[PDB]
Amino acid sequence: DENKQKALAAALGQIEKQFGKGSIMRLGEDRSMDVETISTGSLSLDIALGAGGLPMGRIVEIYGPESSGKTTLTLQVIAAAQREGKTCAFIDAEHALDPIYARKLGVDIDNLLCSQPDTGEQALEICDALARSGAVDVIVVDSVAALTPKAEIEGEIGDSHMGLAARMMSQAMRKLAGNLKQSNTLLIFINQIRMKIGVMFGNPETTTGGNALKFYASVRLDIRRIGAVKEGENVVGSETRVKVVKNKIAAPFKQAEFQILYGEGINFYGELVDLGVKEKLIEKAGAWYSYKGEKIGQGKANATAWLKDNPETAKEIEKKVRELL
Amino acid sequence: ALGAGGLPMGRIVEIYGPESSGKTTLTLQVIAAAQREGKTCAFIDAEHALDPIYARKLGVDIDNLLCSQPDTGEQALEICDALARSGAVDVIVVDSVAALTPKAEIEGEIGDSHMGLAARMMSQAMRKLAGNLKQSNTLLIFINQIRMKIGVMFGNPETTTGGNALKFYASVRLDIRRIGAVKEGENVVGSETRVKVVKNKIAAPFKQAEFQILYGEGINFYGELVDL
Amino acid sequence: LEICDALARSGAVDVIVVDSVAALTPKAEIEGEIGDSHMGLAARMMSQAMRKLAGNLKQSNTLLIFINQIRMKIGVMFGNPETTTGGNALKFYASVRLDIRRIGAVKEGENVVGSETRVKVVKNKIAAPFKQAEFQILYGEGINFYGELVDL
Amino acid sequence: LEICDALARSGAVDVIVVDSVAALTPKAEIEGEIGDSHMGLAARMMSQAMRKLAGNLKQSNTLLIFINQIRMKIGV
Amino acid sequence: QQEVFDLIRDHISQTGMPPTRAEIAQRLGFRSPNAAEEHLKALARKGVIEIVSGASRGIREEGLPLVGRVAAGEPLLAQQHIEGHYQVDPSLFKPNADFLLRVSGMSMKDIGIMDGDLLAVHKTQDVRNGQVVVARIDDEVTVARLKKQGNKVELLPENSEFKPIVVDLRQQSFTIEGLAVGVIRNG
Amino acid sequence: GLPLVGRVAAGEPLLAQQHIEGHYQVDPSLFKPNADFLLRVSGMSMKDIGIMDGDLLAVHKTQDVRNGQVVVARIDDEVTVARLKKQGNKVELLPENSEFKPIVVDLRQQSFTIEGLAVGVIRNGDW
Ligand SMILES: Nc1ncnc2c1ncn2[C@@H]1O[C@H](COP(=O)(O)OP(=O)(O)OP(O)(O)=S)[C@@H](O)[C@H]1O
Ligand SMILES: Nc1ncnc2c1ncn2[C@@H]1O[C@H](COP(=O)(O)OP(=O)(O)OP(O)(O)=S)[C@@H](O)[C@H]1O
Ligand SMILES: [Mg+2]
Ligand SMILES: [Mg+2]
Repeated sequence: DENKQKALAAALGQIEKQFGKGSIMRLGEDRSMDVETISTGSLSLDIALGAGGLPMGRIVEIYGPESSGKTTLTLQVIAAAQREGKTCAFIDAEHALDPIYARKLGVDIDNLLCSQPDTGEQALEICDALARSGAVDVIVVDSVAALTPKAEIEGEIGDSHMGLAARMMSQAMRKLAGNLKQSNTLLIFINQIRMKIGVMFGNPETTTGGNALKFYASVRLDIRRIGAVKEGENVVGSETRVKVVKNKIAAPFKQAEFQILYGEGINFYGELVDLGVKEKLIEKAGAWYSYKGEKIGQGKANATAWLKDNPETAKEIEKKVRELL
Repeated sequence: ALGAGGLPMGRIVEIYGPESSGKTTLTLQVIAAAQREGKTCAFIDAEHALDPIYARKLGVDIDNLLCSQPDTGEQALEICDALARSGAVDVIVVDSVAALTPKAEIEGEIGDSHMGLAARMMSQAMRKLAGNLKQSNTLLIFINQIRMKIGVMFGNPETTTGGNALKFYASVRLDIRRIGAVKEGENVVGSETRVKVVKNKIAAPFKQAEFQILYGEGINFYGELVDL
Repeated sequence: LEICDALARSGAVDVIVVDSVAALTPKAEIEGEIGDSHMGLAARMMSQAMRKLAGNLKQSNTLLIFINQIRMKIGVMFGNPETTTGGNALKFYASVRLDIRRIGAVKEGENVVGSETRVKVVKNKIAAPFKQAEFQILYGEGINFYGELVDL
Repeated sequence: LEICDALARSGAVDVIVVDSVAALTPKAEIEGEIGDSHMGLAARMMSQAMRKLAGNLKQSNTLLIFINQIRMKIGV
Repeated sequence: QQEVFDLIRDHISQTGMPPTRAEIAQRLGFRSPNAAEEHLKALARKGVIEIVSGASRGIREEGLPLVGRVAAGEPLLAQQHIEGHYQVDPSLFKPNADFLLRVSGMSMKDIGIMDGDLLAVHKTQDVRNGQVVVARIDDEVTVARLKKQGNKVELLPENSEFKPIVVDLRQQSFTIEGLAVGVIRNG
Repeated sequence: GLPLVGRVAAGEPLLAQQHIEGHYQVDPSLFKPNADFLLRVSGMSMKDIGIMDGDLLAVHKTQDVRNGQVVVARIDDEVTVARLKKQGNKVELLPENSEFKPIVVDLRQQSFTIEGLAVGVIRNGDW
């Protein structure tokens, strides 16, 4: 009935007048809802996340035990962001970042912003300021276990201070989300594990700093160490696994695996070997691997070296793997 | 389970629970079901986290759905007031009560205490929305989040957000949980659910329902048919 | 409140129930926006209504029952933090005040069939105050009289 | 830990050493009796302590060395 | 402590008021109110005492709590959620029961547990071959009879239609959650 | 607590004093119709439905019964647990096991007697 349509148009117009153009519109016409992603620095994890990376404008959480590889993963993410021209920022609340190693991983330290907040409040305030600034594209927070309320710093060891950090996190997310979506900024939180007392059933692990972040997060990643990597009697890397334990973009509960080699970072070409084997582009022959008939080498390390020394074949392999998966 | 066959018209509802439990999927399925009968539906996304393509997979007419992403709680509630007095919209969804934020809080710093403001704003909202919703015959659904209550020695420590008005004004209240996984071989393709009725003004309360949610599809209808 | 007044003045209505003193709203709030401050408007309105209705109610012999709601007093150090909406006027005029509270459940196997309810008399001017009462409300039946009789 | 923080804030001490962490008894455990349950209290204290010391140490440029003991995990 | 609770129970009746924390501490034989405060808090956390604004609100039990599910067949998700209680004596069961679990599947039919039943568990981590136990294998729970040898553990069925489940400790994590002690059925 | 019925001799009700094993405080409201008392059984004859030797079977006492229900009854003044199927003037008590066979004794010679339904099962035996 047209008497309904006239009322509908009148109401929409009045809303738009009071609150401005673009306050309300058909969901099939709003191009700002479309999702956009940036690379995570490993092909396997980008496959695990269905859309091909981390979404812009959302919130992301990463946690694991100690020496898992969180900081190196986030530095590798920053690195790939900057090579496309974007601006980044780092907040080292634990007071432990190392410029030289961050350079070796590939970050450009002459343009990366940094900050070592005295308290958690100013950490979150700096994050809000940067988001409103509209000129920073990636932000990462070193640890939510280092974000002290101002009362704790001025108090004494042993005071209760019960539940303050949870209130801080709740207020922070509640205020930030809109600014981060307007400015098209990606924010990553790192978190440590603790253990619950008194739980009688289930996994007794937990993460620090209240429980609003898990509601407001869009992707949650879990990173753990599973083995050593050796060239002789001396270790040179670590085996890793990643679980996508939450997802608002594609289907959750997938896994990724890769190596982290000290001084270098994530080993990209090992992923090409593994995925070429999976997609039948690389012919496995027992301990020997062959590509299009030719024997490239024996063992994973040898095959990776062969690929490193023969760029064109690695190129075509990477493009085909991208096309299939 | 609901007793009367579904959610009533011209009244307020509240669906809450833990995270990754199925609130958004359920509400989008309600919207999609209503649009096959010719009604007009709207979505207020305060958390800035809706995904349009996935809303098309479940069935929503994305081209005929009104979406608004407000800045503050007051504006978000005033848009609902305008729609309720329009007389043309038949379903409204507010993504979360937690995301609503008084304007005075947006201006302040992150340590500022705005003690008690959100609850008062909500208690005004209900007072103003109750009459118009009935006059216009509009269903309004609130979604909520769970927080723990400190200082409870014994008993249940959970609690929802936003004060106490919504409990008194809500005609139905649904609690939704995830209880298991659904697998094809070694893969995971869905999640088992249990929905409990905790307040009900149109039939007896404290009933239940169990179904499946399959990623990329809606609720599993034929499994419910088999079990029934 | 004008409907209440007119029915009281008609002389032919013997019980009037108002379903929530919280859901009563002044016009200023109705025509305003969400977020404004209309402090004390409802309280003043209710006080006026009370002092206007007191005489008519007795003149025509009608019983007027208000239902209310709970809210929390904020930042209270010691005492009870619960409160009722609508100002302090209604507490003075009331001839009896009742608090009803649910305290348990009625079960048959795995099925909940009803509720167990405490009730208290926190103010009374027809007899002594502070007596309790207890009974069951079973869906579809209301108060269970015969259980009360079996107990008494 | 209070003494540690007090010397860290001063900016005049370059090295602090804590002889053992297995001996840092909480106050509530000191005033109680043997056999009382004090589930997970020293751990909470230690988390608070690290949270409060991490910044003062780097600002003042001091090195803090913790010595620790070994125990067994039952039922592994 | 029980003695502390008794001290309030009789002191309040004898004098009409609860004793002060200093009085309780002095009776306990230590020079600190913390001695009384710790016990008062422990009783309060037990659900026996109420506290408001640092003072006792009063001196004012539901049985075994049903906590989660468990799978007789393939492993099932582990997630604690205390949905309700049941009023039944711990003393009934051989080692004292601690909580209840809901059973799905039919892989223990012969012994006498079946779909939809409640299983009483006694919390512990010391168990030996041949007992009925509950195990978690990478955040999923199962109930079966144990047979441990070397680096592999066998979780056997008690129904000829089901085959045993075997886990290698070098690939998956294995934690024993308790020991089964009985069953309650109400369906 | 609720009384427990152990071994039962003929000529007296199940709840006779010498039949009382003791008191176990189990809330009677847990079961669909209120449980009145408990009764130990040697349940080799009802295995397939999950009843075993040594377990306890809760009973809500009543003489009313319908078809298809599991009932505690007496034949020859002897206690037994079995399901009921009625032909008319004749009625048979049936097992739920793979090796047992029906009971159709003649009422004119020996009549069946009901004491209550079976509402639920509780056990504490060795595993
Ligand atoms: N500057 C470095 N030079 C060589 N190896 C390093 C360096 N920094 C870290 N590593 C190692 O390479 C792996 C990287 O793990 P990390 O990046 O430190 O993750 P992390 O667990 O978040 O760090 P924390 O703050 O100690 S928990 C680990 O094996 C490190 O020991
Ligand atoms: N775009 C998607 N593609 C595939 N699966 C999805 C997608 N979005 C959500 N899911 C999954 O469907 C399940 C329920 O998702 P939701 O309905 O969004 O849950 P929710 O509890 O209402 O929202 P929050 O933010 O977690 S509280 C979850 O397991 C999701 O992982
Ligand atoms: Mg790190
Ligand atoms: Mg949602």
